[PDB]
Amino acid sequence: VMTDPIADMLTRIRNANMVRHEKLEIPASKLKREIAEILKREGFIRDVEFVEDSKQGIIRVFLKYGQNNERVITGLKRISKPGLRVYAKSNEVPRVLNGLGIAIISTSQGVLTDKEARAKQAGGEVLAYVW
Amino acid sequence: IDPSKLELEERLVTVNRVAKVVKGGRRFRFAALVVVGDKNGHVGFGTGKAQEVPEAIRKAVEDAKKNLIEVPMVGTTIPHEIIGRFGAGNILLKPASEGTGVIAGGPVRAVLELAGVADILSKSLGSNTPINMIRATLQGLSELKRAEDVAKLRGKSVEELLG
Amino acid sequence: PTINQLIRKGRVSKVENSKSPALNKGYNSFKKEHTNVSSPQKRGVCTRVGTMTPKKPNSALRKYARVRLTNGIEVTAYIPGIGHNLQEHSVVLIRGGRVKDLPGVRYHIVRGALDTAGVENRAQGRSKYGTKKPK
RNA sequence: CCGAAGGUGGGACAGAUGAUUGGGGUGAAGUCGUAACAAGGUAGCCGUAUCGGAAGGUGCGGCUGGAUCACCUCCU
RNA sequence: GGUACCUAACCAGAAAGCCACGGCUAACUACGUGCCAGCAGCCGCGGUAAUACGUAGGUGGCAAGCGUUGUCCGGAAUUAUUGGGCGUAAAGGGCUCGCAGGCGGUUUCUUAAGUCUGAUGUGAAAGCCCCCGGCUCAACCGGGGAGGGUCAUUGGAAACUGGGGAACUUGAGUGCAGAAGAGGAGAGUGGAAUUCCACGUGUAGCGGUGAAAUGCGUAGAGAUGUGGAGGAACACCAGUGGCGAAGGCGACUCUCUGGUCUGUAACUGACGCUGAGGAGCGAAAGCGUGGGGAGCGAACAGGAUUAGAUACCCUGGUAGUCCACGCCGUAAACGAUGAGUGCUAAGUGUUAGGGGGUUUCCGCCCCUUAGUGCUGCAGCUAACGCAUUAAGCACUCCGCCUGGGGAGUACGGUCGCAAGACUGAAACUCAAAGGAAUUGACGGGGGCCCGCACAAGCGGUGGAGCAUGUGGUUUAAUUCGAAGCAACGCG
RNA sequence: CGCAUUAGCUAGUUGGUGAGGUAACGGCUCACCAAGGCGACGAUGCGUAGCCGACCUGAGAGGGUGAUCGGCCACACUGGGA
RNA sequence: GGAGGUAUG
Repeated sequence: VMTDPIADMLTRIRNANMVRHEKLEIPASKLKREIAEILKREGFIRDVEFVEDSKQGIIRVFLKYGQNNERVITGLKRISKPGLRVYAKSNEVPRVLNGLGIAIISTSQGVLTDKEARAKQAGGEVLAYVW
Repeated sequence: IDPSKLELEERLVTVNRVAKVVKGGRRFRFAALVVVGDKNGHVGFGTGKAQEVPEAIRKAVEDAKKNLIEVPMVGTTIPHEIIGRFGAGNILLKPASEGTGVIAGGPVRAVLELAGVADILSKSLGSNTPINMIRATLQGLSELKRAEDVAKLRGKSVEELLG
Repeated sequence: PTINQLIRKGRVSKVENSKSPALNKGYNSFKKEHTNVSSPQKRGVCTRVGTMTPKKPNSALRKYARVRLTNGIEVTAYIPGIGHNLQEHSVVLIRGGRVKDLPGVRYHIVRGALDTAGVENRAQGRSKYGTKKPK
């Protein structure tokens, strides 16, 4: 059965990205929606729509490709998993691809990027890497 | 890439005597593997067969000159860590500090030194077959993203990227 | 394996073993037990001194000695160099080092230690054959 | 009263040694056959039972990790 | 201890060895030796030209040291948390059910165990690191700092995990309406065929093989007609068709009974996934008790074949194959591919449904589920190949692998009537074992083609006498060379 | 630290009442009550070992070591006692 | 045109 919705959402993006799809639709949740919003703010995806319905909602994500159809998102990794959680100290918050990518940490301040969390001297669960 | 404009050094990585069996005996040939590079961010490899070693090496150089790639280089090192993977060849390439020098295995070193990378850590994590180690190294080097172009793709300034 | 599997039953390292097991055992006479003490050399008494044929592709009459060590172990030791003075009851010193082509010969007799004479007329690499410097 | 050592007794556990005995490994050139590798000259292998100097043979079931030639479907 | 230290005088005079030099690896020649003597960390050296043995010369690496052995770490990603794998290389449990355990859908509130964070306390000296200073330098010595914890006390934050409460419906299940099916158990019934028994007709062989024989037959066989007995299996249908968790299930009828699939949105509202140990099931052979026994057929007998033939082949033939109950619990139990979930081009068959499109329909076309095949993108793979039925991309759980032999063995334990099953080593030994693919070679594999290759003919050799060459043997010497074709009236 | 080819262990054992004893709490000991306590989050048993600051190695995670120097513990021919 | 099923050395 479904065990890691966050991982599953990342995989939908990875798979859709791999075949240069324009858009994908992810079943929504509060945490998945926050991750999607970071990707837009950080310029990894084009746009994100939240469609309501009777069920839990759908996130339509529009992927972003440069000139020459180049994929902006090169890779996505799930770090914290249901089987092995990963929490980081404020000073041990990882940089991703030597600062060319981002890491998404869930903190008590909110769901931030690595840079944002570092400025607040906050740690927390390291959700994913994106580069 | 036009190799004429570039000043290309050539380095002989290996020469394996290979054999095709036929009636009566064995037809030996020599398979030279050569890397060439300008030492200023361009490097390529080629493979040439021939019955005599000099001719094998000549044919490798022409092949290598056809397949030059451009290796992104931040200062004297690579922009970020990468694991070059090709078949069982699996090379890890890490950026290093100034004055570290090139710390790499034999065939990997040829590629990096001819590419003109001065400071880099590497470690072969898979097969040490020269041809495949080189292919893995160049596959990995071909995946290096320069900070400037990433900013353009993501629609941000380099200041926002580095942070 | 899964992390949970690793928790429940960890990893197990391969048990590397010594190439010279006879040298890694001592003997306490009072308790009549073998102690576990690694030694660079062991003393022994030659019970039999003869020649063996090597396995192919080699051919020769290789001089060996069957030696009973101070720890009670019996080992076959190879006698290096040209010519030797060992007989039965010769007290010899063995060291590690297999002879590749002599099945079951895992130790060397040290030339120039205890009863084993140095090699006669040896002039190069003398230290390896217990031959004193001539004048 | 408690109480070391000692004594008696039957078990438990560990080691050493033992007539004799069983395979196992390794060895420059031994003897008997030729079981496997090609359709290996009876396709091979797996489990099981039984038989035989020896490899092995045969029966029942199973597998293609089977050659050659015919026929029915599928795909290009 | 008249030690350190200082001053003066004399003297290059007393003070360099060890290992290695084929490749890895810096450093080559001569001689002796001739698979001997020896060398060796690994590949390996040595069998009358050894840079690998021994010596000598020279060279190289170190140096009051230099080598050997032993032990620890590294290289070793070779136990992989960092950081590996399980289709064919070692590795998926034979399969299901399931306790504990691990993991778990969406919204909101709350709590603060995990989590993050502020302050405080503590982590002796020496040591490691950084900065200074004293021994003529260095080792060493000294001073000042830095650094170090799943640490404790006390506040704060609430996104995630955990606990509590209230909701939601997608997961899961129930209801309701349909569908297919060799799914299972029990009880019956039917037709073909083999064998046997009886009888009619009928006569000399039948059977079997590469060829034969053993065997059966004039005591009437085999062939042929009618009827009967009994046991086992179910032609055609029949189909990379169906059903089942797997093993497996195929004549028809009835009784009992499990599961799956489709639609529906009436209901419950996370009730789910996996699952060590455990329980149940599990082809064939085999075992115990008792039945049954046509065909087949281990063992065994005989006839052949053969150098032998404890085999293949032939004629017979016991256990067994069948049934009831119980036991055994293993298979190349295979898709050599664990279960669950989601995501990621298409084309094309086929099975069971649903909806629709022109219709009485038939049908054609379109769509949709769920299976079952082929081809084939992206991606993956050492390659072969996999590819919406993944071996792709991910997450959860379980099992298992760590070079080849020794060995699925020994000891112990559990199980079994027994056979044995499960669990499962080490000493010792090798430097390979292995996967895929490539080039050739070969096959008592296939195809095609050619040749005094065969076939169609002619004349010879092998026999005899002699010529000549060769072998053997004899010699004082019987000079030397040639040895399947491709040496032998050959040099 | 190792072993499941060690799975059950415990009977002052686990609590309670009272007394005794101790520098001192306490089954620490005794008497009397109850049947409890530990264990698959590995008890019990077997084997092995003084522990640590530190030392060696490694990029690190780790691995190995626990000599010299410092801290703590244990022991003094063997066993017990005061 | 390709896949699947039905004696010594």
